[PDB]
Amino acid sequence: MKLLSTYRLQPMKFSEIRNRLDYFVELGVTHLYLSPVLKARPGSTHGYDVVDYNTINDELGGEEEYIRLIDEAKSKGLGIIQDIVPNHMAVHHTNWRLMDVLKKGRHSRYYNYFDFYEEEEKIRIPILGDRNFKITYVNDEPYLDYYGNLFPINDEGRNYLNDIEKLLKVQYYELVDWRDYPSYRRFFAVNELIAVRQELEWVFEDSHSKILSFEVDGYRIDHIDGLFKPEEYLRRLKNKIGNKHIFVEKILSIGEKLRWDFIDGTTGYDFLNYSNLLFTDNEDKMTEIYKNILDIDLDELVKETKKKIIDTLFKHDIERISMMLGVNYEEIKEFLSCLKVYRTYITENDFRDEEIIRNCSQKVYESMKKNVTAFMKLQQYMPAVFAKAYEDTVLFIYNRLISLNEVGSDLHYYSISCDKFHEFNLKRVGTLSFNATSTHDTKFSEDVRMRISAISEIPDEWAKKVNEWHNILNPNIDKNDEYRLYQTIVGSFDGFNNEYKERLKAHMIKALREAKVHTDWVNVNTEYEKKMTYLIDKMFNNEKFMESFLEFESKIDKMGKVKSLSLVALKITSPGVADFYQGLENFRYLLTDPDNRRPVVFSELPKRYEEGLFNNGRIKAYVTKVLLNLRKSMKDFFINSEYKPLKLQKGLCGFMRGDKVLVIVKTLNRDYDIEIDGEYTDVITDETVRGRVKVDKLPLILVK
Repeated sequence: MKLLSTYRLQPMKFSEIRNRLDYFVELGVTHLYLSPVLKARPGSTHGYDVVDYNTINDELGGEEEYIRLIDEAKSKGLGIIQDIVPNHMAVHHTNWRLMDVLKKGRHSRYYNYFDFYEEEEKIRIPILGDRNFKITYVNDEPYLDYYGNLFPINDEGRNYLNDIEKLLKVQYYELVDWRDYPSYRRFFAVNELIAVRQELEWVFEDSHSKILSFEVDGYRIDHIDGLFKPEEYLRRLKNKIGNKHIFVEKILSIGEKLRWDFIDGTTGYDFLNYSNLLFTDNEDKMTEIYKNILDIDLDELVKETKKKIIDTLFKHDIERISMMLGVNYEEIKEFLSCLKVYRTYITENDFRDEEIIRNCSQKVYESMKKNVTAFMKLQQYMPAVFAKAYEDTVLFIYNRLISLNEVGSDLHYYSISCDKFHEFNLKRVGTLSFNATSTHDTKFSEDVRMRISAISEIPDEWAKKVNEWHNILNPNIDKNDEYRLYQTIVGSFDGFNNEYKERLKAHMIKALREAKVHTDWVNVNTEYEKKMTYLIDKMFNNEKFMESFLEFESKIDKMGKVKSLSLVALKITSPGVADFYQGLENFRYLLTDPDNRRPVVFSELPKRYEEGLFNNGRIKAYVTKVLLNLRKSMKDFFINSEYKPLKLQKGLCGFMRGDKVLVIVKTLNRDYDIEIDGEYTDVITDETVRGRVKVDKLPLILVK
């Protein structure tokens, strides 16, 4: 099927997806973007923790149900884009490849399959809080059982089942303190995920045999940046799959181009952030307000956070490579904190990135030329530094306007002009790269971000409400966390009820622990966390605050809905492939994983335009449906047609696609009238329009 739009599903039984196919057809999507489908750890909710590359997940219905879904989708005119996970597997006893290594050590065929630290005599596995061991059997074979975590026993160890300490001494692995370093490359700092050596061709072949055997339309590659040689992997993949699509999950910096021109693109955090930057207002006022809550230098914060992340999460991993490079740990740590991209892509015959490296350190550049392989190892940790320090710490501290605090965001950027957005789109004509606005990993859903950005349109009223609320509630949390909380409730508000109350508490504690200012995941400050949760309880029972909030929130909700509809219009009518996170056909207000993992629910889609659609909230589904179906009916027009910017006043953004489609959207909640040449049909309202057209609550998608 020809690719125009994707609908991302979190894990769902294949039979349940199959029975919803008519819905997806009606909505107008061309492709289902499925979560990983290979056998994972028991009851995995996400599928990123693979235990066997050879088997389709039985919990989801298994291989025959998968094939059935693929075939019935095809017959209904829908294709499949399949998420795959090459970088790592799960450390679990159902991972038979890994168990083979733990049982046989270096003599296992699979020792090279995983990225073990070869200088280590034994494979160190950080897990112990005590020495309380037992023996538990799996299919008649004895396992070392540490609180249900099972490890195999070699032939020598099996003579010592009644003497566990002696059994452990002769093992090829060593169980160590849970705070210690593992002797393998992980996914980021996740001890339970061990990295796979995709650079070895037999490992590529072995891990891709099953998943590539099915009649899907394309693939989405989890964490491409973890790979030793990502380009080579992508070339190997392209060679095996024929003409099927390849998309990568990869975070680009502003002005950074995807390194690999021979794949289809990324999952679209570039579009997410460029479009996000169109909806903010009043930088000066919002900056001034925040100066009085917390005045800090962003660059200093980022640099220091990166150094801290390296010391606390990756010290052994980086020390090892520093030793290989002949550069001291403190200098490599400093170099890593200097990088302004997720990673570089040096290979043994590609040194394009050497000036990026040199710019940060002359000595590091010199060490790279002398030890290319060692530096290529360093590259695999570069994204972990960036993600853990920036996405998972900095984004929870710098609270000027948290709609900007998103995966793929550079906090130096507060806004961009409509013209800068056009420059981005102009270069994208013909691309199949995704236009994303919400994902399973975004800090917020699109509709939350649109609400929070709407705050910046009325900053005087906002400042007034913030002060008023402070005086009503008398919070004993610090000013930055208070400002974070106010923005979060405004963005994510779903009624003063218990369900939402507990979601908000859960999220705020996560936000506090990520920021690591007053509390963290290792050492929980239960007292300070109680202050935050007590404040939220107080908010949901204090009558004055709720009345004040609901008056402000009624405004923000309306403003957010207008901005959201504009964003949807931009996503569908721009070059690129329109991506939808499950449920975002409707206004859906999601916070950070796990909040954004709540089950999708399906409703009947609206059948025609009615003025009441905006107020009852069904407008988003209608707009999504009509525009996706327009995209679909025009074949490849939205992919390949000319992109022609319009010159419009501030707060409006517009363009033509070819000579057929005129698009004008409001990024700000203000009154606008536009003059149009000749007659057009408004595809949302189904009205024939001419002359002066009002831009009210809806985007204008006008067809000639």
